[PDB]
Order: sequence, then structure tokens, then C-alpha cells
Amino acid sequence: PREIKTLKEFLAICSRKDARCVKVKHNPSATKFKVRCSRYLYTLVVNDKKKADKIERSIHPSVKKIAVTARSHAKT
Amino acid sequence: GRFKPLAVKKKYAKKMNQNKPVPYWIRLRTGNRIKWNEKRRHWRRTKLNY
Amino acid sequence: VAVRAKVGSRSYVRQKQLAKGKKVFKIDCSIPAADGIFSEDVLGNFEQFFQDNTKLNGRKGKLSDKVRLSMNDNVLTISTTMAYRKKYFKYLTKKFLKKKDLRDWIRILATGKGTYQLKYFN
Amino acid sequence: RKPVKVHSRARWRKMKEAKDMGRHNGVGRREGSREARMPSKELWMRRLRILRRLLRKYRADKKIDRHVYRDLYMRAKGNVFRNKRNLVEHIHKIKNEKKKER
Amino acid sequence: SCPRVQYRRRMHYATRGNRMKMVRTPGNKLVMQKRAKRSQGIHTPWVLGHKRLGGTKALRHIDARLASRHEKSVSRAYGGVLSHDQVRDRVVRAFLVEEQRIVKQALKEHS
Amino acid sequence: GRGAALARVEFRHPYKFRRVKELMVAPEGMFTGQSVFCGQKAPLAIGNVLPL
Amino acid sequence: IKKAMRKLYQVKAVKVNTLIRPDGLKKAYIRLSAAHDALDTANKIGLV
RNA sequence: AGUGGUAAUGCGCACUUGCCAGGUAACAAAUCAAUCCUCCCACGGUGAGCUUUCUUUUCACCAUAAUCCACCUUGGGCCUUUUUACUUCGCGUUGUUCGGAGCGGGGGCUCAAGAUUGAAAAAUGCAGCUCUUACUGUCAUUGUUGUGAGUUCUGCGCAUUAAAGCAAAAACCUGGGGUGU
RNA sequence: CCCAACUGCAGACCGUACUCAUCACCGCAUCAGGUCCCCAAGCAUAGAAUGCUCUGGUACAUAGAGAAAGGUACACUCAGGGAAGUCGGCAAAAUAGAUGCGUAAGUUCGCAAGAAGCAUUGGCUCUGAGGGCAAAAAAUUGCCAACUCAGAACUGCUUACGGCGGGGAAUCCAACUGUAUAAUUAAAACAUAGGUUUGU
RNA sequence: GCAAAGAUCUAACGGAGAUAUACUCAACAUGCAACGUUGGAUACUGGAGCGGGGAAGGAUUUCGUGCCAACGGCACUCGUACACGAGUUGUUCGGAAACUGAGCACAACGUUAUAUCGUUUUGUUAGGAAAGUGAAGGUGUGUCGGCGGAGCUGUUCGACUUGAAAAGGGGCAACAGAGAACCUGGGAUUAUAUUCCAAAAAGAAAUUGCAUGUGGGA
RNA sequence: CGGGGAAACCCAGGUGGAGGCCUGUAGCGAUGCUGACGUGCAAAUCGCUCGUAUGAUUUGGGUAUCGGAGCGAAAGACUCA
Ligand SMILES: [K+]
Ligand SMILES: [K+]
Ligand SMILES: [K+]
Ligand SMILES: [Mg+2]
Ligand SMILES: [Mg+2]
Ligand SMILES: [Mg+2]
Ligand SMILES: [Mg+2]
Ligand SMILES: [Mg+2]
Ligand SMILES: [Mg+2]
Ligand SMILES: [Mg+2]
Ligand SMILES: [Mg+2]
Ligand SMILES: [Mg+2]
Ligand SMILES: [Mg+2]
Ligand SMILES: [Mg+2]
Ligand SMILES: [Mg+2]
Ligand SMILES: [Mg+2]
Ligand SMILES: [Mg+2]
Ligand SMILES: [Mg+2]
Ligand SMILES: [Mg+2]
Ligand SMILES: [Mg+2]
Ligand SMILES: [Mg+2]
Ligand SMILES: [Mg+2]
Ligand SMILES: [Mg+2]
Ligand SMILES: [Mg+2]
Ligand SMILES: [Mg+2]
Ligand SMILES: [Mg+2]
Ligand SMILES: [Mg+2]
Ligand SMILES: [Mg+2]
Ligand SMILES: [Mg+2]
Ligand SMILES: [Mg+2]
Ligand SMILES: [Mg+2]
Ligand SMILES: [Mg+2]
Ligand SMILES: [Mg+2]
Ligand SMILES: [Mg+2]
Ligand SMILES: [Mg+2]
Ligand SMILES: [Mg+2]
Ligand SMILES: [Mg+2]
Ligand SMILES: [Mg+2]
Ligand SMILES: [Mg+2]
Ligand SMILES: [Mg+2]
Ligand SMILES: [Mg+2]
Ligand SMILES: [Mg+2]
Ligand SMILES: [Mg+2]
Ligand SMILES: [Mg+2]
Ligand SMILES: [Mg+2]
Ligand SMILES: [Mg+2]
Ligand SMILES: [Mg+2]
Ligand SMILES: [Mg+2]
Ligand SMILES: [Mg+2]
Ligand SMILES: [Mg+2]
Ligand SMILES: [Mg+2]
Ligand SMILES: [Mg+2]
Ligand SMILES: [Mg+2]
Ligand SMILES: [Mg+2]
Ligand SMILES: [Mg+2]
Ligand SMILES: [Mg+2]
Ligand SMILES: [Mg+2]
Ligand SMILES: [Mg+2]
Ligand SMILES: [Mg+2]
Ligand SMILES: [Mg+2]
Ligand SMILES: [Mg+2]
Ligand SMILES: [Mg+2]
Ligand SMILES: [Mg+2]
Ligand SMILES: [Mg+2]
Ligand SMILES: [Mg+2]
Ligand SMILES: [Mg+2]
Ligand SMILES: [Mg+2]
Ligand SMILES: [Mg+2]
Ligand SMILES: [Mg+2]
Ligand code: NA
Ligand code: NA
Ligand code: NA
Repeated sequence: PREIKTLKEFLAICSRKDARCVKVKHNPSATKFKVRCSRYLYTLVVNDKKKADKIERSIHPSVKKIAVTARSHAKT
Repeated sequence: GRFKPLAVKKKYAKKMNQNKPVPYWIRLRTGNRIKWNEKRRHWRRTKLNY
Repeated sequence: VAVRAKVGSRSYVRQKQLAKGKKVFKIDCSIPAADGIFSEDVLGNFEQFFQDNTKLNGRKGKLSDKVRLSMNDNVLTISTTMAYRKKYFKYLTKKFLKKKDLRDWIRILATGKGTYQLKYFN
Repeated sequence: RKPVKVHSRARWRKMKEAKDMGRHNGVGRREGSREARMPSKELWMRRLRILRRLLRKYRADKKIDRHVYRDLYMRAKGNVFRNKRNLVEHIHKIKNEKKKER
Repeated sequence: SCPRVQYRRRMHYATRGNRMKMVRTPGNKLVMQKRAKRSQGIHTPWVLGHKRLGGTKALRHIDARLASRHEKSVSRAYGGVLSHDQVRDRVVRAFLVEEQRIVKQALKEHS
Repeated sequence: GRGAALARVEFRHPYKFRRVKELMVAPEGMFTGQSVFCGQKAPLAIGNVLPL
Repeated sequence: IKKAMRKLYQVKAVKVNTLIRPDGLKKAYIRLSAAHDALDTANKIGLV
């Protein structure tokens, strides 16, 4: 796994052709945007919730968006 | 143990497939002389040592 | 450890004191109070039980003002500036229920931080 | 799934309190040799390490100069000082003599 | 509930190349994981003293293969083979011995 | 199995660009870094090899 | 085995796991790509 | 067509199995420190046991895999500076030492073991439970201390008694030359 | 054509069950014999001794009834005497841990030696000694952890788990540690270091 | 005789294995003794274990269902018995591909009436011509560079066609030496699992071999 | 590191951890009971007792030497009862 530092290079990761999906994780103190690429899972950590909402809308519509939840054993 | 050559494993496979009783319909043939398999093997009685 | 212990000191064992006090524990007996087992007279010696049985600095009965016990809103509230384990009032509760032959009826359970509620076995 | 059977350390903890106060460790209760229970090398290592730590602290604080430090360092290795207090008392005797000479 | 472990690969002998470390998993299981062998590190020649070289790491096989070149040497001449003091001795020796030869040769030619 | 010490002496190849590194029985007093002379014109010194 | 599956059944195998059984025969666990449905081809094969 | 630093050496600087030279692989007692882990404490949460009498109690659990990013503790080697450092000396180990062939002190370079921050990773695991059956949902907990005791991973070798001195090779690494020129 | 960070595609072969033993192997057998490696808890204690216990495992090895003689035992005891037994103290008994004091002849000076011998030991309640860290005669002021040893008063014993040398005076032999007749001989036999001789 | 390794008791359920009866007769004195499972009880092993995994050896003894003629020296409703039907999943684990060791002995040579004999690692076969590999060039092709007027000359680097230097034939022998890119979670089995899980792969990686495009050199 | 001595050197404490050293597990053996058993659990075993247990030590796998031959710290021992 690799950490994305700034938002400018995060949009470059999602723009890649091998970015299958973006997993949005809602932690109580931060929001993580985990981009599943071919070789690495790139993560951008956003602490401010207002910025996280703005960033989520800015995600390209080509990349599928997955909202990370706790899937149940019965569900799985 | 885990290790065995494939040739040894194949010899043991054939011995496993031969360790069967005679089919019932064999005993109903016209000139049958076979009542039971006289070459039945048990892993505790006789060893193969492959 | 630093100072060798004496047998005579077991008469008065020092109990810890919080820096910023007013720690509150709550016993929620709402579920069994509706069934009448926790009656007016039962509630009397219930809080009385928590009064003279709760130990302080090793000694028992002399609660003084370090520990405050109150009854309102159908729940029991214990407030103290001293350092106490939350399990202690679960252990005191189990002592009471055994004394009144209720341990096979009422189970005490943890709902949150500092709260114990009394329910029934399903 | 049933709970495990209870193995309790209550008696051991009570006995630990008594032993911490000095019970159940007299002459009649000892089965191993004195060195087996408390090796003399371990006692020597602790004592010499204490003496060397104190001399370093005194040298760094400029309570003793390097010549006094070196003299006491060799004497600590030579089993001259029985414990920390014995070394401190000797340093006071040296310091008192230097003041009179001054 | 004190745990005991088993070999999880197919080598069950406690040799120097099969060392194990106890590992507690996120599933609260105590398992055995193989420790990687370590290389002693890049050394000066055995005849010269066989000392570890400054500025060079101790990488084994594939880690040494994949590492950057400057992890295994220094920019000085003979970097990663000889130490700084050994390099200085050779530079001084090369100049001084070659100077003595010229003086001896010039004396013979002049005579 | 041998009481006497052994010496590894490095020579240059007389015909090729390489070293030789011969191994001989060390005489007493031979030391690492000593120069060894072998041949017709070698001086008479301990460790040198000379025609009889 | 992967190539034979393509020729015989026109399905794509993403993974083939093989083992030699104790009776001497070789058995293959063939996972088909998510595009194909294993139940559907099993019906076509005739095993249902 | 590499480059910085007085230096120890730093930096992401092309090709090299024509050739040559080194290194890794590669081995080693004891003493003392001791890793991951194990066991004990201390404090605190969760559940259970005992409860005629005592017991702020007894028991259980409180977990974080590889792989990566960023970069103060100990040990070793080294550099620079001050060396008027050893005249009836100093630094260091439990221990057999060490120093003008450069000790100690100041400031540094580097290597080895570990801290620590973060990605992974809570979305997992564990325990109890709300609701009401579906191997259903809701929800609560989800730890830190220890100059404690073990623990050969490691520090650790030109490294053991020795008339005992402790395999090799493949594979790989770096350089010297040379090519680029 | 060669480097960097990616990316796309593909990663072939054999082994993989179970066992590893008081039932899975060898011993004719589900035989008290034999068979290499790893992980290894708590208390007592010097402890991988020995005893008991949480986890895991087990109640499987023909059973029931049940004081004959005579047996076998990884079972005991015995008044008075104490080796009178016997080829022979065989067997059994005995000594026993730790600590202080003390210890002969002989000797290759290393030992002999735990020589031989005396004495103490429980439980309780105490008192000293043995440290770490932090804070500007700091020769004090705070906080705190792990234990060990020693000394007192009081109070006890029916000498009371396990484990754990009997000792001394002499002769013969071999210097010693070792080896060695698997299945009747472990020795004084063999080896050994040391000494000598021979061939080259 | 079936006596070393301490040991079993109780209720219920299951089972044909019972509470099994001419007269007389309320029950005892006329169906005994033995089984498996579950819950309780009691005890043992006591971490150098009747624990959990492997090598050698064994080779289906593993698993489920059924079954009780023989066998498990007593017994069985039980079984490592019998019958039927199943189970062993790997780019990374072990081996091989692909290292050397104590060693072996193919070739070669020699010997022997006879090769079914001897030599064959002290760097190393053999009176012994055992290298088919190839620096650099010359000569064409492909990717570049510079010059002057898309071409021309010269040039760098890979493909095709002159010959430096490389002595000492080919192989085996380690599943504990060397080497070796994966490791957690699972509600994933009746039985396999660092081997199975499929788009939110529960997932996170690491490594080879080819390619394509981008960036930069040629 | 103390104490003596003109010198030579001697006497005292500590540190350290040597040894085909000692007690003693596992391991490797086998002394006595001339114990048990002796149609055995066993064509050599069992119990207690006993030797040794850092070394000339014990042990896995691999490899090398054999039938008038091999190997043997030597008993004519061992070379698949
Ligand atoms: K294995
Ligand atoms: K012998
Ligand atoms: K031959
Ligand atoms: Mg096996
Ligand atoms: Mg076999
Ligand atoms: Mg000592
Ligand atoms: Mg090293
Ligand atoms: Mg470097
Ligand atoms: Mg396979
Ligand atoms: Mg080395
Ligand atoms: Mg398997
Ligand atoms: Mg298996
Ligand atoms: Mg086993
Ligand atoms: Mg058998
Ligand atoms: Mg046989
Ligand atoms: Mg034991
Ligand atoms: Mg024990
Ligand atoms: Mg148990
Ligand atoms: Mg049995
Ligand atoms: Mg039984
Ligand atoms: Mg029997
Ligand atoms: Mg009798
Ligand atoms: Mg007599
Ligand atoms: Mg008589
Ligand atoms: Mg007589
Ligand atoms: Mg006797
Ligand atoms: Mg005397
Ligand atoms: Mg005489
Ligand atoms: Mg003798
Ligand atoms: Mg001995
Ligand atoms: Mg002897
Ligand atoms: Mg022998
Ligand atoms: Mg005999
Ligand atoms: Mg005998
Ligand atoms: Mg003799
Ligand atoms: Mg003599
Ligand atoms: Mg009879
Ligand atoms: Mg009998
Ligand atoms: Mg029995
Ligand atoms: Mg039962
Ligand atoms: Mg009846
Ligand atoms: Mg009946
Ligand atoms: Mg027991
Ligand atoms: Mg027992
Ligand atoms: Mg234990
Ligand atoms: Mg076991
Ligand atoms: Mg079965
Ligand atoms: Mg029977
Ligand atoms: Mg069968
Ligand atoms: Mg079948
Ligand atoms: Mg030869
Ligand atoms: Mg060889
Ligand atoms: Mg050859
Ligand atoms: Mg030759
Ligand atoms: Mg091979
Ligand atoms: Mg093997
Ligand atoms: Mg290996
Ligand atoms: Mg592998
Ligand atoms: Mg299994
Ligand atoms: Mg010793
Ligand atoms: Mg000895
Ligand atoms: Mg001994
Ligand atoms: Mg002895
Ligand atoms: Mg054994
Ligand atoms: Mg007898
Ligand atoms: Mg008899
Ligand atoms: Mg023994
Ligand atoms: Mg033969
Ligand atoms: Mg004879
Ligand atoms: Na046969
Ligand atoms: Na057996
Ligand atoms: Na009987």
C-alpha cells in the first residue's frame, strides 16, 4: 500500500486506466479514499469532513465508487 | 510420509484398485469356478514395500 | 515495594483518590421495578445495602462524604470522588441479589461507560 | 462452550505478601545452596555497576576531578568499598582533606 | 490456554537456516514465521584485515541484487572494495615507489 | 595434520595478466607482507629460493 | 487443459487446479471466468 | 555526458561474463547484556464463578500478518579539531584491556539492532447483547505498565581447549581497466 | 537500441489424505522391547529432580465376588539382643537438604575432604542492611520497583510430604578419564600418556 | 491361565439384546450378565504428556453412511473389521529445473583366455587433435547522431555474414549443508488448505518472462 | 587492590571461570539383588539398585571397507536372532 500526500496527485491516480474502483472509508476522525490500482492500493487521508465531501464529488465518473461498510457473515 | 515417487504412487494406486471383491454376477456364469477374490490384501497382514 | 509492609497496616489500607473527582456510577433497575420485586421496602434496604456494605479505605460502613449514594428517576446513582472499580458495584449488586435469592432471576449487565442495567434472563 | 476449570492464584498471592514481609525464608526453609539462591557473581556485578555509576555521576557533576575518579575507579574494582554509602563516606573524607589543605 | 506451535513449512529441523520467530496474528493465533538469513556484509579483503566497509549495507542475495548501486559502495576510488586508509596507502605507495625508480634510473643513465 | 605453518605467496604470471598465489611450507620468521625472491639472481636471505 | 476447455466448451478458464487422485487418475478443478456461468455449461455438458 | 562534502563519506551515476581483483554465500566457546514470544505483577474495561459467613474478590478475555512510507536509544567502525595525552597518565568492561602506529573532550560520517509516525487496518478478530424466528439485525467492550522472571534472534569476530585452529561451489555484489570518447 | 516509473499478458512439472506408535513402522501379533526432529504452562524447589494442578488428552488395556495355605511387590512394622546368621553383612536397615564452626595420617602440594565431627533450622510480629529516578554539607528534597540476607521479642513440635552421601583403619591389583565378551565373565583384561628399539 | 501402565459410578436415551413365568402366585425368593451416546460425578496423563506437528517406514489405516458372518485372545449396538460411496486443489510450501561434499564410475586408456577388472578431485579423464564459444575488425540490415548541399559522407548501438583468448571429456551423489519471490482473515470441508475464496476477488503483497505506451538517452 | 621488604620477593582480600574434575536430570550403559519372569510382555524383557553424564561424549541421514575375507581401545568380539 502507498499513501497519497496531496490532492493534486490523488486525482492523477484516479485518472489512470488501471484504477478499478475507489473505496471511500468513513472513520470517525478522517475519510480515506483507497484507490485500487493494478499493483498498489493508494490511499488519501482527509481529516476535514467538508473537504471530504468536495473531494468525493470531484472523483471521475469513470471510476466506480464503493462505500465501505461492515458486510455481514450472513451477507457474505 | 509425504514423499513418494510418482511411479511408486502409481503402483500403489493399482494395488488399491485391485483390492476389490468379486462381482456377484461372476458367480452366476456357466462354468464359473471363482467364489471369492483369493488375492485380497490388507495393509496390516501383508506389506507391499514400494 | 519501596517500603516494607507491616501487618498492623492492614487495619487501614489506603484507598486511591482521583485528581479531578466526581466520578458517577449508575445502576438502572427500571426493567425489574415494573414487575414489583423492587418494591418500596425492597428499595429501602437496597440503598441501605449499598450504604453500610460499600467499603472505604478498607473500613466498611463509614461512607462519610467521599461516596454519595442517591435514588431518583427509578435508577440508582452512585457518585464518589474516590477511585473505584466499576466491577465493585457489580459485585456488590450480586451480593445483594444472592442475599435476596434473586441471582437466578435478575442479571446485571453493562450498557455504557459507568452504567449498569438490570434485565431478565430471556 | 463451557468455561475452563478454575486454577486460582489466591493462596500464592497471599503467600507472596507474607514472603515479601520476610516469612517462610529462614534457615529451615532453604534447600538450594546460598550461591544457587543468590549467586555471588550477580551480587558483585550489581555492586560494581552501582559504584561505577556513582563515580561517573560525581565526575560529570565536577564533585571529583579525574585523578580522584581514577583512584577510586581502581579501588572499586579492588573490593575496597562495600556499598554505595561506603564510597560516599570515603569521598567526603577525601573532600574534607582537600579543603584543609586548601 | 498456553499455546504451542508447529512448523508450518516442510522443514522440521532447528538449523541456522531454519530459524523461527513467534508471531501473534490479528486472529489471536500464535504462529511460527521463518527468519530471513542475514549476510555478514561487504568486507575488505581477508588478507588486509577483513573489516566491514563504511557506507555499505549488509544485503543478502536478492536484496543486494535489487538495491541501488550506491548502497553497496562509495564514490571514492576502489569504493566498496578497499577502505579509505587502504586507498590512501596505495596512492602514497604508487607515487613514492615510482619516484624512487626514476631517481635510481636517472643515476644509472647519467653515470 | 601438519606441524609446520604454511605460506600463501602471490606472484604475477610471467606470461599472462593474472596472479598465481602459490602455497609453500613457511620457514621460521616469514611474515605477511614479506617480499620473497625466487630465481638465479635472488639474494641470499631467509625465505628466498635459490639454486643450490 | 485450459486450451481444451476453450475448444470443447467455448468457455474461458481463469484458473486450473490439478491433482493426481490416489487411484491414479488426474482431476482438474477448473474455474470459469465470471463472464461464463458454470451451471449453464454444466447443463450443456449434460451433468446438470 | 555524473555530481556534493576538508573528511569520514552523501546524492536517482551508461555499458562491461573480452580481461583482471576483491567481497557475499561462509561456518566458532564462555561470560554478560538479551529479540520475537512465554510467564508473572500493577492499573483498568467486559463476561462468568462463589456468595448461611467472609472475599473493593476468584477465573477468562482485552488480539494487529506480510509488504511499504517518513525518520531518537544503544552498540561498533571511522573522520575532523584540540592532542603543552603517560616526568618517583588517562578512558573503559562482570571479565582476560587499550592509547603519539593518536587516549580522552567538542563537533561529525557511517554500519547493526531496535524505538516512533503513518499506509495496510478495522472493512478484520474476540466477547456480551437489543430486536425479532433468518446459521437476522441493533448495540457495548475492544488495554496500557513494569532497574519482574525466562527466552541464542542479536551484540559475536583473524571467534574455544588446541601437537583440535573448525567445508566447498553455484548464484550474486562491488571495483580496476576499457568502451561511450 | 538502452535505462526509469508504470501498465498488459502468462507464470509449466511432481508431492500434498492419514499415521508416526503402550494399536497405523521392525520384532510371526493391536507384543511392558526398539525407533530421528520441533513447540513445552502454574506452584513447591537449586531444578527439564520429584509431587500435585489450568489447557489439550484419557477412563483403553477381561471382569465380578472375596481376609485359605503358599507366593510376588516400583509395601510396611516389630519387644529384648545386635551379625551370634551366612562362603561372604547378600538383603534390609542406616546417612541425608542448607548454614556456621571444624577436620588426621599420607601426598606428585593439585589433593586427601562432604575426611572425621559438633551446632542451628518451625510459625508469628518486628528491626536493620543491601537501590533507581527526578528536582538548583544536593552530605537534602521528593517519588518508586524488585528481592535477598542478618538480628530480636513472642509462640510452638507428636522431630512429622517429597527428594537427598553411612563413616573409619588397612592389604592386593591397575596410575588416572576411557574401552570391552549384543544373550551367564566389566576385571587385575584392552587402551592410554610416558619409555625403548627397528626399517627407511 | 487371560494379575505391570491406579477407575470407575449414576440417570436418561438407543438397541432384538427385556421388567422374557404352566399352575400357585402383591412385589424379593423364577431373564442373568453385558453394550454405544449424552448429561452429571470421580479420577488419571501432568508440557521429556495415552498433547499438537514432521522424517524413516507403512499406503487408504483418513471421511460419511450402512453393517456385526469371521476378526479386535472378555465384550460391543463400537472399530484401524466388513460393504458402499467420497476425499489430497500451490507462480511463492518441499523436490526438480539449477550448487557443491564424503564419494560413485560413463567415456577414454590399459589389463584380463574372459570386463562382469583397474585408473577416473593432491585442479581434475585420456600418448592427449574431446573448446563448434567467440574480443575485435571487414561486410549488409534495423534504431539513432553530426555536417554541408527527403537523399549523400562519416559515426553510436542491436540483427547477418574474419578469429584474438578460453589448458585439463560427459554426468550423478544433501527433502536436516548451500539455495529458495506470500501471509494474514474466513460462516471455506463429513474429510484439504500459507494449496480453496472472484469484482468491494476478505484481501494486502512479492517475484520472474515477454511485450505496449509514456519519460529520457542512443 | 591492601600489607610487608634495601633488594630479591613474600603475605593477605576480591575478580575470573579452567578441568578427558566432582554431585546430579535427559541421554548413553549395565553392577548387585545371583530379585521378577523363566511353555515370559520378551528366541534377553521387567523392577529397584548401580557406571558415566563438556567429552577418547551421544545421535539422524549420506558415503567407504567383507567371506579364508572385512573390521576390531583385542572379547576370537562383530559382519541383518
Ligand atoms: K515435512
Ligand atoms: K577392551
Ligand atoms: K570400472
Ligand atoms: Mg512419517
Ligand atoms: Mg515406502
Ligand atoms: Mg567467583
Ligand atoms: Mg557479522
Ligand atoms: Mg553508500
Ligand atoms: Mg499440485
Ligand atoms: Mg566468515
Ligand atoms: Mg495437504
Ligand atoms: Mg496433512
Ligand atoms: Mg510425533
Ligand atoms: Mg508391523
Ligand atoms: Mg517379517
Ligand atoms: Mg521429570
Ligand atoms: Mg519439574
Ligand atoms: Mg485434565
Ligand atoms: Mg494396549
Ligand atoms: Mg480400564
Ligand atoms: Mg493383559
Ligand atoms: Mg495371601
Ligand atoms: Mg559368624
Ligand atoms: Mg554359623
Ligand atoms: Mg563357616
Ligand atoms: Mg547391599
Ligand atoms: Mg596434614
Ligand atoms: Mg606389602
Ligand atoms: Mg583401570
Ligand atoms: Mg568420567
Ligand atoms: Mg572407569
Ligand atoms: Mg568402539
Ligand atoms: Mg555377556
Ligand atoms: Mg555382566
Ligand atoms: Mg595392561
Ligand atoms: Mg614407566
Ligand atoms: Mg482357572
Ligand atoms: Mg500371569
Ligand atoms: Mg492394569
Ligand atoms: Mg456416562
Ligand atoms: Mg422376577
Ligand atoms: Mg436385566
Ligand atoms: Mg495426578
Ligand atoms: Mg503420578
Ligand atoms: Mg512444565
Ligand atoms: Mg507427546
Ligand atoms: Mg475412522
Ligand atoms: Mg473377543
Ligand atoms: Mg477395509
Ligand atoms: Mg472404496
Ligand atoms: Mg588417486
Ligand atoms: Mg568429490
Ligand atoms: Mg570428470
Ligand atoms: Mg592424466
Ligand atoms: Mg545433484
Ligand atoms: Mg529424507
Ligand atoms: Mg536446506
Ligand atoms: Mg520452494
Ligand atoms: Mg486433517
Ligand atoms: Mg565450573
Ligand atoms: Mg567428568
Ligand atoms: Mg560424575
Ligand atoms: Mg564418580
Ligand atoms: Mg531415546
Ligand atoms: Mg536372577
Ligand atoms: Mg513359573
Ligand atoms: Mg543416569
Ligand atoms: Mg562381498
Ligand atoms: Mg581366548
Ligand atoms: Na518382499
Ligand atoms: Na509397543
Ligand atoms: Na484374573
